[PDB]
Amino acid sequence: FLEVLFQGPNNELSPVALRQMSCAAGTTQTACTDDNALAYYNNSKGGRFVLALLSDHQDLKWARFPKSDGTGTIYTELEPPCRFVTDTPKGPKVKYLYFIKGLNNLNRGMVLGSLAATVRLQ
Amino acid sequence: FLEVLFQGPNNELSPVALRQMSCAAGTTQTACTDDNALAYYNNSKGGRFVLALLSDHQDLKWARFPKSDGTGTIYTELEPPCRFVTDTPKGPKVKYLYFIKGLNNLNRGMVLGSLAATVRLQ
Repeated sequence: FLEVLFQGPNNELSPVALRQMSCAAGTTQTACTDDNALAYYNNSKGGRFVLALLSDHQDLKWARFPKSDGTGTIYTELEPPCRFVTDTPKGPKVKYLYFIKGLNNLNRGMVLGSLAATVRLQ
Repeated sequence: FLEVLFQGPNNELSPVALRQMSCAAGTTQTACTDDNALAYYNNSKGGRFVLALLSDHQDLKWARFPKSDGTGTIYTELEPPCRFVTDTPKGPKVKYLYFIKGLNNLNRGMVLGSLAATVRLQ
């Protein structure tokens, strides 16, 4: 379970869990059927603020998240993939890291430095 | 020893050690006498690219690094401090995190997410 420390003004930084849940990505909103990736997020003013998708496919383009109210669903658009490989039982794998479109430059960093040591485990 | 994964184009990300060395910070370039903080860096095109300073003082403002040639010295300017506290033998401490002035918004993030789990160890 990844983390990232959050800055509570007056310049006070404090460790905040980098959450993960499974989701149904695809090339099309429509092609979003079964779950194929993992979503990394934080709950922001508006509950649930996903940042990146970790997946075994590099084919993805959109992600599907049913609203945290049971109201409807939210379809977020993905950026191009980021390939890297980590040791996995049954063989090492190339996981693709998808940064949600428009993902902040700091947030962008935040994750990259947050799971950096995770990818390095051999 | 902290880390951060580095992106080698064609979108390939790869774990890269987030290095640390001690340094002599102070309020003045001049006041930079004995070592009082730890510097986090990466070797970039121009060897040695420090990003942040971890220190027990919140008084710092400048840092001193003798050139990686034995030529001279480089005085980098620090940004305002970032207080947080972590468990330490002999009592928990408030360490101050100083981001070098002009530190990129991604690099900014990179470190924050890189030592996030480090600060959370109780």
